[PDB]
Amino acid sequence: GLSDGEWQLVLNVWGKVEADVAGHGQEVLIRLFKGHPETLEKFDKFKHLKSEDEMKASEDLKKVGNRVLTALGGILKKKGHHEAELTPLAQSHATKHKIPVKYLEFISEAIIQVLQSKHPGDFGADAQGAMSKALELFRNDMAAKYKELGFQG
Ligand code: HEM
Repeated sequence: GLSDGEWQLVLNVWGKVEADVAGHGQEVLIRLFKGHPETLEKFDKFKHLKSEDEMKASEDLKKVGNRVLTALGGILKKKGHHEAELTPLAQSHATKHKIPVKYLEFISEAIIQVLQSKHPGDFGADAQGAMSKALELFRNDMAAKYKELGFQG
């Protein structure tokens, strides 16, 4: 759905994230929890945290942040051929976590906001476009495996 040029702009900015996956991960989560507080409710381990300072101090949030961006970089580096990587993820998010597709949308946004903020020189207009389409592709594939797992997304 993305051209090669677009994969290139995606892998270029991912190279900046690769240096600090956990600190990036922790920042995406705080942005999501602040923007859409309803999403904090899905994480048992730290749904009690009320503020940013508490959030920044949680070792658990960081670790989870880490897991989440690690898995995502892995998908992105496949350039669209990520069936094997997405299967396990659709399976736990549709059964265990029960993450609605609107929630994958909010985190997408959150992702784009952090990149914009940290790496504007590696995230111009075209890159922003490419990243949005790559995340859309990911949500569309997630949604297709959720249907099959009988999870109304
Ligand atoms: C970019 C999209 C996401 C990716 C790539 C991702 C990836 C992961 C991975 C790899 C794990 C660990 C193993 C597993 O449980 O599958 C995980 C855990 C989890 N994810 Fe997702 N995730 C994403 C989005 C979300 C969103 C938006 C939510 C809720 C709003 C969510 C809720 C959870 C929860 C509740 C867990 C269990 C965490 C715990 O151990 O306490 N995820 N995620």
